Amino acid sequence: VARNEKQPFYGEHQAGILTPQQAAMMLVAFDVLASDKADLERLFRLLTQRFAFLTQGGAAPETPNPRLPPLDSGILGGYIAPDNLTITLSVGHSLFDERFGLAPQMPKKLQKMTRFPNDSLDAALCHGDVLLQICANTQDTVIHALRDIIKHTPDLLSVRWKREGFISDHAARSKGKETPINLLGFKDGTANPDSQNDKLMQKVVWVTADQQEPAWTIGGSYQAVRLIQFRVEFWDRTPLKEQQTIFGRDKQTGAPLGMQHEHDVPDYASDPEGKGIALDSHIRLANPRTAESESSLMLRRGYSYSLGVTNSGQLDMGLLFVCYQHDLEKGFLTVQKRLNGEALEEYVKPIGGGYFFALPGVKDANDYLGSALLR
Amino acid sequence: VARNEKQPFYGEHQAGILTPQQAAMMLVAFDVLASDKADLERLFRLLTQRFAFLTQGGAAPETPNPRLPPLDSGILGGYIAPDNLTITLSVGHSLFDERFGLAPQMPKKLQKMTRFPNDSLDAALCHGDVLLQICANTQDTVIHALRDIIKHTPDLLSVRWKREGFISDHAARSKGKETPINLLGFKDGTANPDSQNDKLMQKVVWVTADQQEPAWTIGGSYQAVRLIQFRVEFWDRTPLKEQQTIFGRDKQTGAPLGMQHEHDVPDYASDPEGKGIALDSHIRLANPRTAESESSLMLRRGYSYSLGVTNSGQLDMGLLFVCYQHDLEKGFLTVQKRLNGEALEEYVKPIGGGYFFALPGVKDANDYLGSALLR
Ligand code: HEM
Ligand code: HEM
Repeated sequence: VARNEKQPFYGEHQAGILTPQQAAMMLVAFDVLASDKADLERLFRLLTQRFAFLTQGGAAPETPNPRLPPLDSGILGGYIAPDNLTITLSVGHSLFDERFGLAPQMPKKLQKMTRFPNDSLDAALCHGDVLLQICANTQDTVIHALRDIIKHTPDLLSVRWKREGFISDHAARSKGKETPINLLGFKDGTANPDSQNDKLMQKVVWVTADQQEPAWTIGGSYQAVRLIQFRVEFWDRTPLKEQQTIFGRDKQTGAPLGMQHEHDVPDYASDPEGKGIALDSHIRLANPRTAESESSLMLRRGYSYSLGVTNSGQLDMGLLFVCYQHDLEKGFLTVQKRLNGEALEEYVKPIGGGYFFALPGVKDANDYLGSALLR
Repeated sequence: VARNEKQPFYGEHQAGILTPQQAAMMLVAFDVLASDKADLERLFRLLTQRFAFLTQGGAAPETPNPRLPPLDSGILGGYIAPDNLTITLSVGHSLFDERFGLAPQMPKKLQKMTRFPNDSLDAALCHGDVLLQICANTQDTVIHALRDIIKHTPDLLSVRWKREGFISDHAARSKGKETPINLLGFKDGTANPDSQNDKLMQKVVWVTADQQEPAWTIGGSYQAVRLIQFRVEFWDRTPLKEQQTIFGRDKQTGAPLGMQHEHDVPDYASDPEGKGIALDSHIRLANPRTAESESSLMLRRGYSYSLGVTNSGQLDMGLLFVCYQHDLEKGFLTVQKRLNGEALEEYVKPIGGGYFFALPGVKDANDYLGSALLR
């Protein structure tokens, strides 16, 4: 039964990273209003409490005294089903400024996101002290979580930016067995590293003790977020041949061009002029598939978005790109540097997002998010 | 299983009016680019063809030569499942201007929406020559339909404004049996007239021969749409007693204040002074429940929406209000007139929408949307 699905909240790592993608999600960044490290700890403790309750489900908080605001928004009714909810907390570069004495604690590669050559960043949609990635089976559960978090933090958190996204229900319900199709009509996720292989994930996604990082970071992950708008109508009137040449993949099957099966692996060595798969194609640049490029593997966990219209009255739709990696410089920064100038660029418009560090897991009810960071 | 569900497209009435609410929907208004009535008829025939196909589902059309833009967006894959899709077409006041010589044919009560006292109308989110209400089990189906429609009308339609909405998955699944909860946390739909009652619908919703209307409108219905933004955070810190006094209903049970069941009928006659349910409460203003006021009954079919963050840092969430009635003046205009200045206004803010006339049904494949209107 879908509404009763739960992902464990406690663990060595946060959920929402390796977790198979649920159908609905939200990215919401906040300014932190805490004035002391003390206030910050109270906030982190409070958040852990709210996330623990929401993700595992229970009866909605009641309001015995009606002269008070309702203790729950009510939008789910009387029972708060877990509905496969995960909440992942990450912290931005700006949390490590003067306010809370955490500067010495900053992850070695964490930085403020700065624009790439194809960027049109909107200042209202960038950065933040903290980001929550909130995913569940249904949008109702995600919004209810947000409203709960907000009601509990008037003194501590102020919403900075928010965007909601989705993947198809049936792809979500296959728990990774079927690749989601993005709003350009291409399968998106095919070449992701196996999130179930724990040794691969220890190398690819998680910060490990062997890295040159502050101790508290161990078991967390660097997180790059990009809000990317599509030129939908322009894309839809583009020849199929060109769409495929831009990506490097067959639209229908998802296979690398020239091959038969979605998950087949291209051989770039036997195609040095890119007659088969173009040298400026998205996948060839994202992953050159050389011995040296293997250090730039990442776990992508992106969602589609659809809003209203743009300022030109064209459809506002795109990608909430999210990726996790053991090292921000070796992962996202390296890959995007390779992607600069790719054929796709004229079709997409990065307008927002930022870089964050996803905290390590919370061990149990006596622990709280950020405990190692704050001590 | 849900993907395979179909709603009939052909009928005396259009689907999507009496149809039980699906989980996902979109309102999309267009400017019509047709220059002639001849072009107008070409568009209407074209739309009928796209709607007939999309609602019943089938193989996605293939692209015979990759030099051609894809014949389908591909966002659903190789098969276009019906997924309970309905598409309802309505025409705005502006369609009856000098372009197509339809002035003599205009429904007596059709008019350009003008602001009510509490409105902050955004010009870009108002009016339109035509409006499509596109509803389905899932958002992917709805977006796919839109892209298909757009693909086939480059010379004929321009998107004017668009908003997508939802009701909860489970309320949606009970197919009308359980009332959707809106984003203020109140059950929303309780007092709707019974859409399965044919004689009642003929009275309340459908235009009938007796009305002083052009013959073509028979079997159509006046449609009022309001895009309404909620001050969600402010609402959430408002005492529950106050939330309830504003509506006239118990938030938890949805019953009229002082009664037991959600669907109990208030006895206003026994409370002439409004000590139980306030005289200026939402429901009592909306429906005085006198035999006289029955001319103002309507069928509401509204959806929640959730977008981003306003420039003042508040969540942009609210209601896509849609209602159907035999007479726009007797229904919505009369009801909103009673509502003007209600206490709810301090929590809500109309910003867009419009008045339209939903056309009569299409009889079979030999008929087309708006055939009576265009003859
Ligand atoms: C701009 C909008 C984007 C779209 C529409 C898009 C779509 C796709 C598609 C269709 C694929 C092929 C299927 C797959 O292997 O998942 C792909 C692969 C990939 N993408 Fe993107 N992507 C976008 C942005 C990005 C960004 C910003 C990055 C990293 C900075 C990125 C990194 C990757 C990587 C590493 C692969 C796997 C390539 C391989 O190993 O063969 N993508 N993307
Ligand atoms: C502005 C945001 C609005 C919200 C949050 C809202 C919500 C509600 C709620 C919770 C109810 C009680 C349950 C029910 O019977 O459905 C209700 C009833 C009703 N509403 Fe509203 N509504 C809004 C706007 C409107 C507008 C603009 C109209 C028409 C102009 C309208 C017309 C009605 C009617 C006719 C009823 C049934 C009352 C009865 O028969 O007892 N509502 N609404």
